[PDB]
Amino acid sequence: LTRDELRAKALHIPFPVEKIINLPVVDFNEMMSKEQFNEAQLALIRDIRRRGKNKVAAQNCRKRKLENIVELEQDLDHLKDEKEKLLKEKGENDKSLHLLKKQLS
Amino acid sequence: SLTDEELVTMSVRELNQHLRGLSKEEIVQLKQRRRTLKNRGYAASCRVKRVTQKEELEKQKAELQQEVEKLASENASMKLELDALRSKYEALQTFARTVA
DNA sequence: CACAGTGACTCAGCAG
DNA sequence: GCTGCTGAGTCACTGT
Repeated sequence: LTRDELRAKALHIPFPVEKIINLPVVDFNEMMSKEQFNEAQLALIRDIRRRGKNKVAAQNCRKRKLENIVELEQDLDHLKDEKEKLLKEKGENDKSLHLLKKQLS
Repeated sequence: SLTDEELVTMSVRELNQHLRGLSKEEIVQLKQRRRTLKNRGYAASCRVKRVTQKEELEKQKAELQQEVEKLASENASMKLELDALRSKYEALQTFARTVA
């Protein structure tokens, strides 16, 4: 039993914590409807929901941060390869032009 | 008392030199304050490291993108004039053959 | 109002 | 034990 589950239990929150967190808004409101909660119960429910949602955005935010550096590092690689492929093409273009310009002075 | 920056700078030996008028419980409290402030510095320098990594990577990616864009564009222009010159060289091919 | 994204702080916990 | 680090949860915002 997590600390969140104990507090909700101690305040007689009849809903499971997972349903407080993960349920969509319309379904959360439906579950919350027809309930005579007091301020303390309302506050703890909203605090459990906010912390629960924000905990996952924090992981996603950190996951995207690291993933973005991998994509940047790859971006770097491909550009250094494309630059080399482009310089190779420029060389064969410069050689063909020079050879034709030579044959005609 | 003591301030924040002063606690982080000193070591454990100097910290043992400032036990004037405190209980055993105030000892661990002050030690835990140092570890907390040290942890704040660790996390902060960790953030600065990753921000420096990202900015430096992005600034040097934004370069290479313009580098290959300028290269791709100029090669396109050059291969045009290069194809046109070879076309007229090939036109003089056929005319040189038509004479006897 | 709702919720997602994010810098800063915090702490647990691991490695050395 | 301490150090430095890092994943993770929480706060306090900002933005849609």
